[PDB]
Amino acid sequence: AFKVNQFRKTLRHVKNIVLRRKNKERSLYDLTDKEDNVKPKTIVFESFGGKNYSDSPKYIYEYMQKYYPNYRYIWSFKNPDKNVVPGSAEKVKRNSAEYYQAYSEASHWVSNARTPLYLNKKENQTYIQTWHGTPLKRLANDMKVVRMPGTTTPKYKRNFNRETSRWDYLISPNRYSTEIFRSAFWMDEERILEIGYPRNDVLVNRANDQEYLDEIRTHLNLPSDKKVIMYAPTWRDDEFVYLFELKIDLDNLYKELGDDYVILLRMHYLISNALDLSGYENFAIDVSNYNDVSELFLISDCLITDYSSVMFDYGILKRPQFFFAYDIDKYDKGLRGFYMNYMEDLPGPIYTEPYGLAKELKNLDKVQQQYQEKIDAFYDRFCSVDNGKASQYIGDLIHKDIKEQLEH
Amino acid sequence: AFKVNQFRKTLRHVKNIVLRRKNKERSLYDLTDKEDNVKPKTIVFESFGGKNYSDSPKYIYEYMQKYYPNYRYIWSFKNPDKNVVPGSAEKVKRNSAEYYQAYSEASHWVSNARTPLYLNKKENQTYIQTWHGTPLKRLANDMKVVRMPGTTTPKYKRNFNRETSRWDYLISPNRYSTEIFRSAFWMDEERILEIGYPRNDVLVNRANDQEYLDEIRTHLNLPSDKKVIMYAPTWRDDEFVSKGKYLFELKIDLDNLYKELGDDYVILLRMHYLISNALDLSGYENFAIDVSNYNDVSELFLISDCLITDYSSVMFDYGILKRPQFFFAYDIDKYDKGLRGFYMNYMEDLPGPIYTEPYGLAKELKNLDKVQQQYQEKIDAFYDRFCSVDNGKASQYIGDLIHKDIKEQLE
Amino acid sequence: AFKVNQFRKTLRHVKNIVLRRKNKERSLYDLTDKEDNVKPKTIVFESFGGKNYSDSPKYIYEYMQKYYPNYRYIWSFKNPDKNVVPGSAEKVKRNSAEYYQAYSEASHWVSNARTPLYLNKKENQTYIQTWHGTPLKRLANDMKVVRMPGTTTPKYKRNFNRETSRWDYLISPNRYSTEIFRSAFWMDEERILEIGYPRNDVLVNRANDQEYLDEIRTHLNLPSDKKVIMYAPTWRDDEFVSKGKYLFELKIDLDNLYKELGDDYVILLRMHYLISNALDLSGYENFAIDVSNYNDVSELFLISDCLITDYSSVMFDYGILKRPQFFFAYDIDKYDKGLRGFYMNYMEDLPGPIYTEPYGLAKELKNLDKVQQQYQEKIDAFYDRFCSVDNGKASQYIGDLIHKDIKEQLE
Amino acid sequence: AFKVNQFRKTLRHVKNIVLRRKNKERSLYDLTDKEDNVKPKTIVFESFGGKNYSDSPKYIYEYMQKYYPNYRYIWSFKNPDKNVVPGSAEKVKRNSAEYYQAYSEASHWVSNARTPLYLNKKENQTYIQTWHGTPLKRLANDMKVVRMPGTTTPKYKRNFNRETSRWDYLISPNRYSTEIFRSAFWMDEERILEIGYPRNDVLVNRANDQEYLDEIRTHLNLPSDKKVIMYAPTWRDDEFVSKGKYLFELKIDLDNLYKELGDDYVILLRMHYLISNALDLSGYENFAIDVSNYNDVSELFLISDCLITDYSSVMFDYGILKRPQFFFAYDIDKYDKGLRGFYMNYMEDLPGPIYTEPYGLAKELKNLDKVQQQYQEKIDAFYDRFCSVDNGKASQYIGDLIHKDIKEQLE
Ligand SMILES: [Cl-]
Ligand SMILES: [Cl-]
Ligand SMILES: [Cl-]
Ligand SMILES: [Cl-]
Ligand SMILES: [Cl-]
Ligand SMILES: [Cl-]
Ligand SMILES: [Cl-]
Ligand SMILES: [Cl-]
Ligand SMILES: [Cl-]
Ligand SMILES: [Cl-]
Ligand SMILES: [Cl-]
Ligand SMILES: [Cl-]
Ligand SMILES: [Cl-]
Ligand SMILES: [Cl-]
Ligand SMILES: [Cl-]
Ligand SMILES: [Cl-]
Ligand SMILES: [Cl-]
Ligand SMILES: [Cl-]
Ligand SMILES: [Cl-]
Ligand SMILES: [Cl-]
Ligand SMILES: [Cl-]
Ligand SMILES: [Cl-]
Ligand SMILES: [Cl-]
Ligand SMILES: [Cl-]
Ligand SMILES: [Cl-]
Ligand SMILES: [Cl-]
Repeated sequence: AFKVNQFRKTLRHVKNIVLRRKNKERSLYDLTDKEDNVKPKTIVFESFGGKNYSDSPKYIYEYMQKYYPNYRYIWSFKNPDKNVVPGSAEKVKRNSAEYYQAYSEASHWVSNARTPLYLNKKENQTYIQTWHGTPLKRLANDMKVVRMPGTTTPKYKRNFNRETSRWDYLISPNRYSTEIFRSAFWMDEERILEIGYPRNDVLVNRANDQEYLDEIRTHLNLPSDKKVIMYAPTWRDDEFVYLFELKIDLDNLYKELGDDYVILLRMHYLISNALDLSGYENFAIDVSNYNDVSELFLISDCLITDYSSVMFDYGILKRPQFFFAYDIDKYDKGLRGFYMNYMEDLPGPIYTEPYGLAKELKNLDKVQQQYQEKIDAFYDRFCSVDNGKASQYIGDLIHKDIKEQLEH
Repeated sequence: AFKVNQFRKTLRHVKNIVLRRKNKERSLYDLTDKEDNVKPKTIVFESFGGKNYSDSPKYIYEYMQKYYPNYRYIWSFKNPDKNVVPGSAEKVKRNSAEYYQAYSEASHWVSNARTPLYLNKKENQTYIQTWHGTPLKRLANDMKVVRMPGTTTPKYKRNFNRETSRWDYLISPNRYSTEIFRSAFWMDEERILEIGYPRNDVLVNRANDQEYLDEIRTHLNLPSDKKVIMYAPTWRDDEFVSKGKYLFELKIDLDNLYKELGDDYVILLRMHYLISNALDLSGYENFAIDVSNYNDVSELFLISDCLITDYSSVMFDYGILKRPQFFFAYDIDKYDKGLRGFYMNYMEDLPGPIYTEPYGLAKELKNLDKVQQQYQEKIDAFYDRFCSVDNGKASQYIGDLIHKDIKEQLE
Repeated sequence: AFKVNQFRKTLRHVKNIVLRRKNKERSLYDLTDKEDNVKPKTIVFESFGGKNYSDSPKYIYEYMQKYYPNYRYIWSFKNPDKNVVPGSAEKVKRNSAEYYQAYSEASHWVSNARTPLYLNKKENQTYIQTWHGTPLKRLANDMKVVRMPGTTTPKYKRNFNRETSRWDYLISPNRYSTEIFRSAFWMDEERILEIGYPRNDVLVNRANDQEYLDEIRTHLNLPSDKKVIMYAPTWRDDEFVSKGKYLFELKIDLDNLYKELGDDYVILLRMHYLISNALDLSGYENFAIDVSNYNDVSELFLISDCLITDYSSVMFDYGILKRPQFFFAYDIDKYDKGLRGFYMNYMEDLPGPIYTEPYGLAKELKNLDKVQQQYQEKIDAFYDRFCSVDNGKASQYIGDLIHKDIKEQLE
Repeated sequence: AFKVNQFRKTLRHVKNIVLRRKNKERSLYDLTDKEDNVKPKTIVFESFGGKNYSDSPKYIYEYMQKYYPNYRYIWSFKNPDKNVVPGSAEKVKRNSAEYYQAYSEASHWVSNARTPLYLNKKENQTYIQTWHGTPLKRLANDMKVVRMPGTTTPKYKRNFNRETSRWDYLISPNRYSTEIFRSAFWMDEERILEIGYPRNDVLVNRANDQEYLDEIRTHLNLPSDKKVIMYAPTWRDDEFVSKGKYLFELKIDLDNLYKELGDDYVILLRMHYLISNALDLSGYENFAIDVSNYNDVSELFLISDCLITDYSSVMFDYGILKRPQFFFAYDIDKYDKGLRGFYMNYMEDLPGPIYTEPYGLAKELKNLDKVQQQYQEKIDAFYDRFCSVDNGKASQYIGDLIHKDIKEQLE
């Protein structure tokens, strides 16, 4: 009856304690984690590996505060002090003793991204994976190569699969996605919940509430008379080398669109602190660090992107979208590296140059009519499922889970 | 579920290993010892905590070598390279990696003294305890005080009890000892084997093997025409003085003995090791022979014409030969006056005279025939009580038990 | 790069953390206890190992509260929520994180009994020992035997020796105590402050404060016209029986006392706590009051017209008042015939008569003044020998000593 | 008192011991490996990771046997029982106690391929790397990508680089390989020994020893009146199918070759091991001889009138003989088209023609003498650029270097 796994965790924990390693917190938790540590009314939330108080976990958590305020709520953050969380939740810092206590104790884990494999998901706890968008580029199991530092394509997939098996529930936005998850994530369909993303709830429920639209606008200090264009290009390793002004030509957009529009730039953080918008105030508004992207969609009159899954979220609003695929050349030529037919059925025009994009923008209603058919077809395939009830569904499922647990 | 006893062991072993402690061998052993390390045909032996190749475990071993070569024999010593073992047995050194293996693998343990409590006797293993004498002085449970340093009487007894509980079998010499052992050792009688001491088999089987008697006599350069007195006093603490550089001459007075008996007798001094290498026998050569470091005490009984002792369990072993015995209790005052710190009534029923002074003793030794005649009935009765059990078949009974035990296992 | 002493502490703490041992608070403390933790203006107090807010630590503290309000005062108790401390002090529970902090952080330890060896008295810190009374019974080095379960006299003295070696200051009531301490506690005279007990201050400064005497008196609900006997016998194992449910009545004879003195006197019974809550005093209301739980014993002396005791260090305290004492040694024969297990000559030089029967004692009490006269000579001798030192200034001496120590550190 | 790295090893060894891992041999070695263990006259040989007794290390060893019979020579093998070693050397099995002793003790390591990074090449030891051939395919540093399971292109390169930094000496066959090694292996020219390969010594010294050419031939049961063609295609992943049971007959068309070359030739097939056990040479007996398992590839060369190959560094060894070579690249079009995945221009500067179909190859073979003359100019250029550096004295150079090293070390 020699417990060989126990013996390994002890050696490791002793090594950590003695060498003064920071992982001592982790090895202790690993030694001592029992099924018995779990309390049914403790729930943990984490989004994007602990960077933010945001999207789907945020809305799940906000719904649960309104209707079930007596459970113990915990949020996990890389830096708790820099994140404001409303309500009763306590914040824990990643990799701190309280972090491990929290995950050891919680009966439910809620998140939208992968959680670390050194955390143990007991048969005793329920891991709810919201994920973070309808896939466009291939991922997980569906990938061909991944020359990603430190890891082989197989060892990376081995690991991804290890994580997904721990997923008890996995939220889905659309049939297309479920079909994809089933393959890509190794998921059994039983475990999939095609209920839409909680983070898209506002896109259905609050799209007309003007007092709310007007709050979002003045918090960003937007001009009262101008329409809002949002630009959210994906990150490209290519363009890293003071950055060369955006490809989309701000100078030109200003001359072309300044009298009618303000444009919201949503860049990667690294592009955001290189961007110098002197000369563009009241026209070009850095919005990279804004906490809630769903609120940005709500106040946005059209959306420019290239190859991001945000197009599917935003498409719920049936507003116009443009695709500035300036580098579409480089991206594989006849790119089947995407799950869907990009050159054909997206809700808007593909421009490879920004100058004709600008003119087109000059009159939105023409575009809205011209791609109405294409917009609707897109709404019907990818958005024909968001009720606006998604936070309620998870929220209620968790409640009902933890009642059965407070009984036998 | 968390296995806490293992975790404690693991921590202990890590500590010893990092700190360069000698007991790392012990903690590795303790950590990994499983009921599965045990091989039925492996048998360990030690006597007197590994001082000797000797006593009852010696004779159990030499029996099994003759009729049971097939098995794996191990002997444990403090210093293996200083001990000669006949036959096939391997010899491990105490506290060494091989010592713990041996004790981990063995299905039988055979010894005559207490084995350490840090060794684990598994439900899997049979611990056979021969012990080492019919008791005279009250031991273990029956003691009243043990002002032994660092330890209290309760804790010393607690430890002794932990030990005897591990004894699967316990050898007994006579009904007297069985009663005593049942009490002092906390023994179940089911577990006591009244068979005699394997180490006293030769006192039954060989008293008259003249050629065997003579090997012994010549090994000790004993002069041919002389009778043989053995003197074996227990150790007295009162007597230790001066770093033990020089001891006052023995109270039995060798000088007087040489004058009185020097022509007819030779005298073998069996002393404690401290007295022995302090003894100066200059001027008593071929009369007084130090025999303290002699391997086999039984062999010395066989060639002895009488025994002189005071308070030792040896009187009980020698009693088998029915020869004369003298009790030189010079210090009997000191010993409590009318002391019942002795299981038997020392004052009434020993097989011989109590002499508090050595000169009367010497005169008596002049005529040995007269002493035999004089105390024959006291000798005969002492034989009937404490020595009427040895068939000289004890070594045999134990060996056959071991062999029968391991046959069952081999299925 | 890793020291062995830390590695040992480190392993122990892992053990306690994972095993959920309650000593986890202690292994953590043993780990992080650095000389740098010491805040010069922090002081800890504890009397009788934290049973109480009382005795000499209490008075050292009350004096410092008045004259040095701005230090961090900490009191340690077994059960802090059942203790009432006046002033600015915060209180900690034994063996809690705060307990260990306080002791790590303090520049000064103040107490009247041995404090645990797992606490670390660093070079940095000053440990002031007040002890708790002039010895009558032999203690520490001076005891001959200590048959106290689980330990040995040598290991008990070793440990006691360890504790006193950490006492930077030791208070002394008299030269007799000093001379005894220099031997019994392995102390240098250089470390003894012969200044008297802080707890005794009130006996010197307040015996004539009638308002104070009135508080104490009306607090106990004592009759107004009646004088006051106090009775405080030492504990005796010989008398504990029946799980302690019902005791045999006091050998002093309350009935007789009640008949003989019940109109002139009231008697305060100060008994061991086990005896106190077994005594049924029904029938003696307003005559014999149980006073065994009273917080403060010096106050009980102040209002007492005489003391009745037997073998107790209290006689040396009460003696400051130069009042009649009596000594009801009813078992005085049991106590060793000519027992020199006392430092003083009990049979002779004590302040009052020895009575073995209660009844002569009763008659004697009838007229206190006559007793004060007969023994005025002896009371004076006793006051000269044991009580002459008390300035009423003891708490001042300690409080100012501490104050002078922390002014230096403040650089 | 305890250093950090020793702790890490210590704990790793605990894990191996308790958990009965085979790697315990290794963890012990890591703990006990001291710069002191080294014995100046102990020298250790391994070739191709221990699969063989063979190429350069063999010849370095055979030379030092003849001339320095009095050193401790050790050879390392995966399975020592299956390898015959001439002379005095003792054998060791990889990952055994003896194996780790050998590398710890040796003042010199001789090898022809990467040795494991868990072995400690001390500042005390000299690690001579001969490697195993002039490159054609890019290696190490110069590889662009390597999607080879279990490792990443950067991790692969770090590990490789870690290993070559351990090389004190590295043998080069030619300047060409030197300009290459310098980059691919991160070498300092100071450490490269351009002497030629010892395995190629016989290519110079014995190309005429008929008694010797004959022994090889009569070992292989080769016909008397027939010339020898050798074929040595590199392994190709593509061609392995169906569990590797039945292969598709060689692309070279053996039936054709028989018809064409039979009455004058015999063809030595040197394939991958996996192909050798798949080839059914039934009915080609005495024409096509499987030579895949033959221990010495240079003996194979010495007796060959020409060599058919495709992409292999053996063309550079054969080149020393200035004999005709053919390049049967039936899949040259698969290989990158115009691939510079090669360090030389294949299409241009090799010593024979490139054929893509085997039928012209065969016709050409029919008249060796026309080919030798028609291509002499190319064969001589090849020999100059790649083969003009072997004096036949490489083995003696490396032997004499080791010797010089260990005369000094002897002090
Ligand atoms: Cl709960
Ligand atoms: Cl923080
Ligand atoms: Cl975004
Ligand atoms: Cl463990
Ligand atoms: Cl076996
Ligand atoms: Cl030895
Ligand atoms: Cl031997
Ligand atoms: Cl003598
Ligand atoms: Cl003996
Ligand atoms: Cl270090
Ligand atoms: Cl140290
Ligand atoms: Cl502890
Ligand atoms: Cl301070
Ligand atoms: Cl102050
Ligand atoms: Cl409390
Ligand atoms: Cl105390
Ligand atoms: Cl201390
Ligand atoms: Cl006292
Ligand atoms: Cl103690
Ligand atoms: Cl005095
Ligand atoms: Cl009473
Ligand atoms: Cl290892
Ligand atoms: Cl050497
Ligand atoms: Cl082998
Ligand atoms: Cl190395
Ligand atoms: Cl070249």
